Amino acid sequence: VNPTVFFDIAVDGEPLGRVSFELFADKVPKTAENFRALSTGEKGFGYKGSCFHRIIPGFMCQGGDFTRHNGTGGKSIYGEKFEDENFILKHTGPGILSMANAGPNTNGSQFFICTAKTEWLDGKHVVFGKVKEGMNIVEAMERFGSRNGKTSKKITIADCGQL
Ligand SMILES: CC(C)[C@@H]1NC(=O)C/C=C/c2cc3cc(ccc3cn2)[C@@H](C)OC(=O)[C@@H]2CCCN(N2)C(=O)[C@H](C)NC1=O
Repeated sequence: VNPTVFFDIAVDGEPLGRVSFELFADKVPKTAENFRALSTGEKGFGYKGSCFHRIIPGFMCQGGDFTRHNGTGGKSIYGEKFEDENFILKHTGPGILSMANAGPNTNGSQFFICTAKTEWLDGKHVVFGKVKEGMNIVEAMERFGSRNGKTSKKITIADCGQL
């Protein structure tokens, strides 16, 4: 039942590999649906062509700002922002897929993929999925990050959709 979505990642326009995610629609259906629909593009906007604007190795990779490409933009399928659905799931380790935000009830389209356990984010960012296949590609993406998060090459979602 839980949907699977994929990202095809490129590095300076060169294909790197595919990352796939299980979205926990059974526990966070509204949040999972937003990510699913942004991944297919079915509403007329979404993640295809967008970049990962911040990659901190040993922490996380952040993306999903498809309108300003720098962390200041993005929007949900429900409007500019939507509420924190619940905090049932925790940031348990690498691979966790979770919503980025600017405060309570400000979810849009930005998200992050954990590359470490980030337990201090529990109860503040809505976890809604996990990497299924392609964690090795996330690890490869991490090598283009830096301590301050600026990437050393452009890391893009060249294609995305639902499997
Ligand atoms: C509108 C944006 C969705 C929203 N924007 C703002 O809240 C305004 C803040 C911008 C900002 C936050 C920065 C945070 C870090 C490093 C550099 C930053 C540079 N700029 C480290 C400590 O933390 C992260 O990387 C964390 C990891 C978890 C994901 N995650 N980032 C967020 O959900 C941040 C908190 N929220 C935004 O990105």
